[PDB]
Amino acid sequence: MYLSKVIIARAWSRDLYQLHQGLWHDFLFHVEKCHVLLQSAQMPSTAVATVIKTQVEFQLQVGVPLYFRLRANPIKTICRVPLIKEAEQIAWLQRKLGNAARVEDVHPISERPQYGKIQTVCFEGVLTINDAPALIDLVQQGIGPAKSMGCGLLSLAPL
RNA sequence: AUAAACCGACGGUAUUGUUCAGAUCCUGGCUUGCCAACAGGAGUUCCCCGCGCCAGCGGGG
Repeated sequence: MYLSKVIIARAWSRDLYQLHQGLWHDFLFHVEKCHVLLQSAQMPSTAVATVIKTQVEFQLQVGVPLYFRLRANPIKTICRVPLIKEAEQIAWLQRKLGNAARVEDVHPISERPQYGKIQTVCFEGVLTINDAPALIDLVQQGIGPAKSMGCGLLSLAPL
């Protein structure tokens, strides 16, 4: 797996839809500022997508505390309507995390809407590793819908 | 097609050389920006799709 720092020329970075194409020329990305973090199965440089820096497969361990950040699209369905309640969001997060890890503490930041509409929510907090390999697959696959719209990328950090 | 008509005012040419504006000079004394305050409310998201008990859950844009 490859962890990267990618810059996508402002000309390209006009709308959300244009974003995944530039990096394509699946994988996972999260917008930092267009500044972007790129998690890819292959090593990532186009004139439309310059690469500042790029390879990692973590050892990890069981029962280990880690900081985490994740943009996601928590929604219901009766159209994919957003989950606005703080309780629903935190419950949503632990659910989709399954048995990979438990949510010790988390702050759900109801991000500003992006453009059909996409209501993103950034979950920040700390986890402890319950199922180590199941956590990796969750990272390498992403979490939630609108995964190509910057959502779904789970970032992890020690303490 | 008129005291009109036709119809040059023309030619040559350094304004030059010299020259401190200069000495003296606090802008200065006085002066709360101050009193009140949950960031909370609100599930619209327009598609394709897969699996349902039809309630709702997923993967691709």
